[PDB]
Amino acid sequence: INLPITGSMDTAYANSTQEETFLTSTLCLYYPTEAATEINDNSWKDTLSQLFLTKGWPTGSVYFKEYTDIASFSVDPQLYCDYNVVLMKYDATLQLDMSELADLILNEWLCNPMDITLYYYQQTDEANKWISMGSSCTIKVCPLNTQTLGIGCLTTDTATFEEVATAEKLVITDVVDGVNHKLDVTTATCTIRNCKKLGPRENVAVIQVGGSDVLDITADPTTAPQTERMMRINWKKWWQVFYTVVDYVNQIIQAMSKRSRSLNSAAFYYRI
Amino acid sequence: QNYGINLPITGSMDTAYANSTQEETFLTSTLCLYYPTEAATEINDNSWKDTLSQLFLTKGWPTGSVYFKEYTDIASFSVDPQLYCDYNVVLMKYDATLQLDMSELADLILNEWLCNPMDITLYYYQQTDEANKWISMGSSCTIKVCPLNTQTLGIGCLTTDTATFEEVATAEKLVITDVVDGVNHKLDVTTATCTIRNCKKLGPRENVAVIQVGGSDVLDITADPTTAPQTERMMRINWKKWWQVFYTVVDYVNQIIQAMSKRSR
Amino acid sequence: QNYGINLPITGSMDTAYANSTQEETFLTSTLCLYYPTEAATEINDNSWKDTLSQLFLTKGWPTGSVYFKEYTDIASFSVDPQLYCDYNVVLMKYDATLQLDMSELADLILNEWLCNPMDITLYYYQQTDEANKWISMGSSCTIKVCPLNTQTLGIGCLTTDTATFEEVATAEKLVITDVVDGVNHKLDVTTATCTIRNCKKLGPRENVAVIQVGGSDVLDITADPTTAPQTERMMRINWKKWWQVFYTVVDYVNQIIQAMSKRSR
Amino acid sequence: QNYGINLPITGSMDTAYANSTQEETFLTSTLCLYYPTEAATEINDNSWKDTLSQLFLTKGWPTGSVYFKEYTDIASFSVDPQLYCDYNVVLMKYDATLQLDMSELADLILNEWLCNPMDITLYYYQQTDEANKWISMGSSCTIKVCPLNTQTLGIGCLTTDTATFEEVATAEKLVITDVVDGVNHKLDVTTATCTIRNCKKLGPRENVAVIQVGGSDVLDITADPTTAPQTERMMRINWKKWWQVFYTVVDYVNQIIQAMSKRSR
Amino acid sequence: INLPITGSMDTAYANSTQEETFLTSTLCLYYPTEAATEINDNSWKDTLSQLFLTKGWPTGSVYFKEYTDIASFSVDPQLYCDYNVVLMKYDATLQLDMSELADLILNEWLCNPMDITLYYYQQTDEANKWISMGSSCTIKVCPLNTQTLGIGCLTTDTATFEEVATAEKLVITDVVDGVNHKLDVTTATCTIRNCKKLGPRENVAVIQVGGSDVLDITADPTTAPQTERMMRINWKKWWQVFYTVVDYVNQIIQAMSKRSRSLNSAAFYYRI
Amino acid sequence: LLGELREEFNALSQEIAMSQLIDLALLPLDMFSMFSGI
Ligand SMILES: *[C@@H]1O[C@H](CO)[C@@H](O)[C@H](O)[C@H]1NC(C)=O
Ligand SMILES: *[C@@H]1O[C@H](CO)[C@@H](O)[C@H](O)[C@H]1NC(C)=O
Ligand SMILES: *[C@@H]1O[C@H](CO)[C@@H](O)[C@H](O)[C@H]1NC(C)=O
Ligand SMILES: *[C@@H]1O[C@H](CO)[C@@H](O)[C@H](O)[C@H]1NC(C)=O
Ligand SMILES: *[C@@H]1O[C@H](CO)[C@@H](O)[C@H](O)[C@H]1NC(C)=O
Ligand SMILES: [Ca+2]
Ligand SMILES: [Ca+2]
Ligand SMILES: [Ca+2]
Ligand SMILES: [Ca+2]
Ligand SMILES: [Ca+2]
Ligand SMILES: [Ca+2]
Ligand SMILES: [Ca+2]
Ligand SMILES: [Ca+2]
Ligand SMILES: [Ca+2]
Ligand SMILES: [Ca+2]
Ligand SMILES: [Ca+2]
Ligand SMILES: [Ca+2]
Ligand SMILES: [Ca+2]
Ligand SMILES: [Ca+2]
Ligand SMILES: [Ca+2]
Repeated sequence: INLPITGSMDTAYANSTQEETFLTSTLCLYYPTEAATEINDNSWKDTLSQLFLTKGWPTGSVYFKEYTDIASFSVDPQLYCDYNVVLMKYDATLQLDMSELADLILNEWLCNPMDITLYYYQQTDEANKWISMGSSCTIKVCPLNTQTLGIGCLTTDTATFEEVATAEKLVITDVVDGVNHKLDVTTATCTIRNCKKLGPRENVAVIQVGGSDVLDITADPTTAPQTERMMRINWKKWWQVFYTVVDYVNQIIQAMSKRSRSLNSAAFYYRI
Repeated sequence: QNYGINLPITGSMDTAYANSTQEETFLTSTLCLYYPTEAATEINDNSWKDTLSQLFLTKGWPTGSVYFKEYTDIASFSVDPQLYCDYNVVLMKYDATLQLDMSELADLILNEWLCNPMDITLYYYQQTDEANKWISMGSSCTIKVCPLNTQTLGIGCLTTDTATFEEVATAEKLVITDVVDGVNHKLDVTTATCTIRNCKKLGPRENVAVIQVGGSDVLDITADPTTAPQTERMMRINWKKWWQVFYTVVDYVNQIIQAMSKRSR
Repeated sequence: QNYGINLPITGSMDTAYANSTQEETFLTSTLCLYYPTEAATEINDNSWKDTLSQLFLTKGWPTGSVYFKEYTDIASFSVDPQLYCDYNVVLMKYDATLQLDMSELADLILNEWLCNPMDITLYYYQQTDEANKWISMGSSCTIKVCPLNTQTLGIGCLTTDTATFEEVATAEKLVITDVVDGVNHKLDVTTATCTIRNCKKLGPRENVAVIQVGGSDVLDITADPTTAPQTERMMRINWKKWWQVFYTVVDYVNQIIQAMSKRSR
Repeated sequence: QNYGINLPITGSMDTAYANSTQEETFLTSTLCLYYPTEAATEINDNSWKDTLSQLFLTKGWPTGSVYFKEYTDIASFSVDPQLYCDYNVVLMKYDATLQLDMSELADLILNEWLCNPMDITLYYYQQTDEANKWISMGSSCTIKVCPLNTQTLGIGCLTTDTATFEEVATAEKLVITDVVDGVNHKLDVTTATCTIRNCKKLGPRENVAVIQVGGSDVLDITADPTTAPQTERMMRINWKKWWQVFYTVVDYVNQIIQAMSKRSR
Repeated sequence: INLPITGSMDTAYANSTQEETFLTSTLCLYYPTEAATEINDNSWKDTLSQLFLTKGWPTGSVYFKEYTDIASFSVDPQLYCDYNVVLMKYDATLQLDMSELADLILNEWLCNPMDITLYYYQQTDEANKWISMGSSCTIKVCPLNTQTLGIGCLTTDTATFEEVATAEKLVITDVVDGVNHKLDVTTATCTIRNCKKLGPRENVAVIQVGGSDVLDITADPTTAPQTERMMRINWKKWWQVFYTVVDYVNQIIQAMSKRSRSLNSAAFYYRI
Repeated sequence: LLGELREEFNALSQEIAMSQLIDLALLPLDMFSMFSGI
């Protein structure tokens, strides 16, 4: 709504919305199969629910959704909850994969599809990128000139293109903004969409269960920001991790904030 | 440009009616038809899509704004319908054996749902108001419910003997379940094949327009058996062919876009 | 001279800064470094202690005020650390496989704890606020906990079958356990080898300074995962020789002693 | 047009913003990238330099202003790094076994050093302030140091027996040595293979920009362990290829050049 | 600093900066192998050190630098000292070499590189010359007329060029300022750079140990100046020369002044 | 390949003077006069 807001400074602080946002909201943890395996129990979910019930979160409000691995989760994350917590392990090989996962879930995207064989697309601003998901996306790019001819590449020979992605389940390609590129992609396995980044998704919350903070949300190498809903833990077990989560969940939900844009079950808005 | 707030609006009655937005929204928006494989079968033409696009060109819509998206059957379309366009039209055939299925499809796509997940195994859920329902999708769903009493025991069903439960669905691709609102229910569902979500019904989705190409109007969008409404974007047609239907749609698309309004969310 | 009492104290803003306590605190205080066996092994000298003391002498610290106290390993040091010196420094090696151990060591020494005993067999303990934790020292601690409901029954475990308990520690020399705050836990520990105390966290210990000789800063002092702070007495260095490390420490000892502040108790 | 003089500058707060220097400073300046051999190896192309130059052409940097200067390894680049350009970008791979080498490199290039020569055989030197150090370059430097008392006698080392000296480096292609500032040291170096220079750290060279392509930020520029700062021109990327890295550098070169400022010396 | 300076004439002269500039500066002698040869000693450096220690220059301030040949020194001199002195033997067969060396180190140069094959260079003013360094620089040049054709030469035939140098280690080429010259140079063994001359270098002091003054710093045969940091000695030995230098070092440092432009270790600034 | 052209225009905006600009804004700078100094 484009209309303006007004207020004052004599008004008083109203009562606490905590202990009611729990009653009228839902929470959803996303943990790894490694945790369930280390635990080797069946009623740990009911245990965590009966624990949450003391902190206020009622029985039918908490949810646990397993994901086999970081990349498997990155492939089409179907986050549909009023509060999402994600626990993600550290791996120097999956550093970029779990930075792209962050860039995807933390932020809200407006995605338009792409027709590669029939058209050739470009980028406009510093927030219009190309996100490709699927089993294995092997993307190659050849920039072109004003008269539709290759620059350091051959428009026919795919082996002369510049391979930016080699066998990656989730790729977020940023290229030079202003020039037309031609793309070679494994359309039979992966789908690639030109997505503009909107404001942040305040509904999710990442927790790096392992090493130091490495996630670089903003693709420019000058900011390197550390947002509110990006926590870090050191671990040797998972029960201690879940107990820490439960004991400090009110802070997590105080650092999160229900969305404003719209209701949607996808991790990105689709508007053709 | 405030978001996530509701502010009072103002106006007047002296302002003049501005020029028409048709022939500008037709360019700055997108259109998406959904047709049945029976139509393409009866047609047997590989250029009907470009033909209809060139016909839309006369009515205003440019060439790269219209899309045709096939679907084999009403149920195979009801299974996870991911509608993402700016103006959606759906064609639907009449089949008394699919009355309730293609009424659930209508109640699903026409309306806008706020959907949270469900954990059958652990929790026993209940419906608060008349607009909280449980919608299940998948290849083949088999749902069985058991209400509970005040003391967490069954009422005509046993919390262990699943067979005692009451069967509301039998091998359905889409189900919309409304149960007595105010009692805790236990569920049994083959969750391997189907996913069930607890949804709340909100204001209608003004982006989609259903067109029943066949018999009389049976679609009861609202689950209460008192309204039985017929909305603006809920159309009916009599048919013996499909080229005539598509020509009708093309000639009366402006009426369709006048009966539809872009989303609010 | 009223001890044990806290009374309001006053001041002003017209006064002028007094002389430098530095160059006198060195003489009137004591220093105590904690280096690893690896360091003296790389050095392979029998007079490096007196060498560093003669060097310190140039910075002001007299001969019999500085002390060196070796430690075989990080866990063997964490097991009952007795830091009784008016200025303590610790050199800590980085290891990915020891991250939680060398973060618990930090949270245990950098902060001042008020610890009460704990009789597992006889009582059932809980936590009150976000600073009441359970600190377990010893050679090999294997801790298991079962949370309980209102009526002293189990929750996902059985109070008689120890195997049903939840394993939070597995053969660790130091653990700092935080559990949900407001529920009773029934514990099982190998109390022959490990002692567990119910400790509350007070304001920080400003008398000890940690120096991470290796990789990036990882020490999460705060049990709450949101903050992840980095205080003034948690320093970091990159190293290839321990002589270079010790020369750095000696050359910048004054900044360290400025980042540290004697105890109030 | 006074040179080597410093005088009071004056101004006001009503001035209009004069110009907008980007797209002119680019034309009238020169940029120089320093990439590793790993990148060209992964690329396997003989025209990628011209390609990147044509790309920069869009950003405004013309053809004969962008330069590339390969380097085999961090050590080979640290050996006498002759950075002579109006803007310098450096790509730097992460390796836990090279943290100190690639921190010394950062401390050397990022900062502007005033370096006098050193003659070890005759003279015994001492560091005056905290910004005075001894930087040794060459194929392989091996440094040993004996601090000395007031009567030019060793402390833990024998002036005649070099083996008694304390080793601070072992076949390093670049060392930056900081020792106790205020005592005279007798040195031993492989002078026939490597040269040591007594340097003083002035303010920072705003002409270079380091970009760690891999791991977390570890570069401890400041020798003292208390600050461990991180400037504007100390960047970090996560990578799995190099074409994406170069495209990112290109697309965000303007930010890099806003982070860099032409030299004052 | 474009801003101006103001002063007066009533102020009193301040105390002598001598006896402190020694402590806060360093001095570096450059001496030929002939000197160490005729000396035939190994402690002459410590002797001169302890002599400077009486003259007021402290122990860790003095440095010496053997240079095998005048040309070997001319090949990339690396001067980084707050005071530099250079003892230069006389040789009529090296007049132009040790005049070019003089013009190079006594003054301050701002240098850009030169790509002879990709470009054709020229001069702008009478101070924009081409200094070539290396082990054997054989240079040839063709001036081009108004219509990019050769004058007494051919753009294709290198034999027709005019050979300005012949197997030299340092050449300072000045040509007609305002015409485009094509070049041919032993780019493998020598690098040639287009340098503009700037305000002088008051940090060095040349001392010709032999015959009468010949050094023509100024490349035009109209000035023939003689500066203050260009000294001359008559010699039959070297120990007497070094004793002279020691006894009259204060005069040399009065004749010299620390640089003003910036810090650097070479005989010239590099600005691409 | 405007992203940089606009910035060049906004750098050249105020450097231009006012008196001479008003002196030049009264001239019929027809096609020849407008494309001659280019
Ligand atoms: C807000 O809190 C105060 C203090 O607990 C209480 O008196 C008041 O009733 C609360 N507000 C409402 C609307 O109940
Ligand atoms: C709408 O129609 C009127 C009447 O022809 C015309 O004056 C007006 O410009 C039109 N609106 C627009 C936006 O062109
Ligand atoms: C404190 O410092 C001042 C200034 O340096 C000095 O005059 C005074 O003597 C010092 N105080 C003492 C007790 O020495
Ligand atoms: C300058 O020299 C005079 C005479 O030797 C002496 O009296 C004076 O103290 C000196 N100046 C200073 C600042 O010491
Ligand atoms: C900015 O413009 C003024 C005149 O408009 C000019 O004198 C000045 O040199 C310009 N700034 C730069 C950095 O060239
Ligand atoms: Ca990836
Ligand atoms: Ca190529
Ligand atoms: Ca981009
Ligand atoms: Ca159905
Ligand atoms: Ca029954
Ligand atoms: Ca109901
Ligand atoms: Ca531990
Ligand atoms: Ca707690
Ligand atoms: Ca259990
Ligand atoms: Ca090194
Ligand atoms: Ca020794
Ligand atoms: Ca030092
Ligand atoms: Ca010569
Ligand atoms: Ca000729
Ligand atoms: Ca000339």
